[PDB]
Amino acid sequence: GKKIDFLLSVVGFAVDLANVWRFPYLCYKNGGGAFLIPYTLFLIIAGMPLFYMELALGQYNREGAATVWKICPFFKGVGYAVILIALYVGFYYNVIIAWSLYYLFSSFTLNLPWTDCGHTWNSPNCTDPKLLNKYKFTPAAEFYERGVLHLHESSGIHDIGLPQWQLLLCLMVVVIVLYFSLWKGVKTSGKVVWITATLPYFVLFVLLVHGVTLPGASNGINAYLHIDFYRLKEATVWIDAATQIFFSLGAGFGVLIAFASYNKFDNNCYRDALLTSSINCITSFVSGFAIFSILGYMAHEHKVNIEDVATEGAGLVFILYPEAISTLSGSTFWAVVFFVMLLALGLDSSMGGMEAVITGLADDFQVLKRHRKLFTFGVTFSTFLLALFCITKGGIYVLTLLDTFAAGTSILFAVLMEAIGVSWFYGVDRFSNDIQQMMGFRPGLYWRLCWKFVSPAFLLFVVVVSIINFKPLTYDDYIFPPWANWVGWGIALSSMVLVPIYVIYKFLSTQGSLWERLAYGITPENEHHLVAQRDIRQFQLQHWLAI
Ligand SMILES: NC[C@H](O)c1ccc(O)c(O)c1
Ligand SMILES: NC[C@H](O)c1ccc(O)c(O)c1
Repeated sequence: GKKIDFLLSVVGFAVDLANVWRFPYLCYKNGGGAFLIPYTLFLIIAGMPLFYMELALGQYNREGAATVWKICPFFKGVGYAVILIALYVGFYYNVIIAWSLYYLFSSFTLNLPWTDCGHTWNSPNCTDPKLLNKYKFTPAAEFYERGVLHLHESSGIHDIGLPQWQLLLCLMVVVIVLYFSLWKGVKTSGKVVWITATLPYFVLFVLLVHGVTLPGASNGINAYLHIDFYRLKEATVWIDAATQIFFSLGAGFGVLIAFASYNKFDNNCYRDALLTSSINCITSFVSGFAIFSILGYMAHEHKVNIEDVATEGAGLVFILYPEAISTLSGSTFWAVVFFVMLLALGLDSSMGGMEAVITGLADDFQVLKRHRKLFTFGVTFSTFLLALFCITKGGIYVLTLLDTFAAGTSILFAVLMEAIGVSWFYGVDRFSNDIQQMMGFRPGLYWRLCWKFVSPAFLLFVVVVSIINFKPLTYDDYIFPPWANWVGWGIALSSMVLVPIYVIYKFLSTQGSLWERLAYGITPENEHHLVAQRDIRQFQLQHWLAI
């Protein structure tokens, strides 16, 4: 039992709503293995060292996302940026959980609505492969687009309309559950691991097995394992892989630091990082395999090429998995089980992110920490309002805008600044010394290189590419107006610009000379007395030339 609980916790650390929802459609969008290659490369190189470093920071410093930067005061802005990114991701994750809850509620029937046309939400163009000899006219696609989102009542992001009442109710229920599971403390979140630890793996395994034995799975798998290098030479796949890695691992949102703040001082962070990375890789590959097999079956069914079977945007899982479920025996049971699993994963992810935000904003201000209930209610209410903003008829457009812009370049810049700060300024040698004090062994040379040189360089390259090589936002066959792209870049800057603003604020807040001000702002807050002694490591070339 003791071993089982430990393994379950370790695996649950890894599996997320991202790995189940976001990875499928991202892998579909960039072809397939052309995405896995850069996905695994970035996973190792950036994700593993960064995951380990965030865990180590959170475990050693015993502070939230924002306050942990007492080691280097200037990067409290980076802390606030990651908090804001967590806020936005919370908005649209809650919206997606509302989708899943509605879909589960609708799944409680003997005749699943995603089996054939002929319902009140069915357009005259609906085509049923069974009732008769594009992708917007398939049964499940029609249901998802019309009977849930009601997208047929919006012309674009400029005519979003008014909130859908069913999704509004479901989002309200999800938000209420979140608040009631977050209003007491971190303890109540530790008893939900079991449901999210076994159901996702069982569902992935059963879906893999069933999909492999499908009429059209062979072509899907062949396309999945076929790699296009001309796509690898475009940097869009690289951008997507990097953002997906930092979304699936949880790094860069302040979740890891906030979680590790409550971990024991003798926990083994390196082992956790290794196991989580391996599990993430295996689960992502299995999800890609199953998804491509299922959509190859769909292509063989609808008589369309694999390149246009389903939408490339958010909701590919909600359009695809029901199709596979309809082919199973006793499809109602599998549908309810799978959507319960999705609900559990989404609730766990939202709980983690909201707890990260709450801890980060509470460790900074003691008065907020003394009123956790009211603070949780306020944050949850703001999240509910801004998610309601995304429940409108054309809510998919706002959701896509947020998904593309809240994360991505913003998270890449935040993680790059975290790495540069920690390693270069705080001393990689000092960080390894803290690791040794905590766990009992200094990290290997590979970890030190990854933290100091390899990861910051790759992240800088990705950020520069993302800024220069940027394409206008689109959703399938709809092209967003330019002002939508302007608003997206404004959202990205709203969290990317918190670093220089805080840097200058701290510079103009402290008193003293220019050199004294820089020393005061670089030195850890608990070693400020050394500033008057003119003994600063950062002003000696040896500190910079330490590997
Ligand atoms: N945008 C890529 C497109 O959806 C696609 C998916 C899978 C493929 O095998 C392919 O050739 C193209
Ligand atoms: N992978 C999801 C990530 O852990 C996350 C960050 C911020 C959030 O508000 C959230 O719901 C999830």
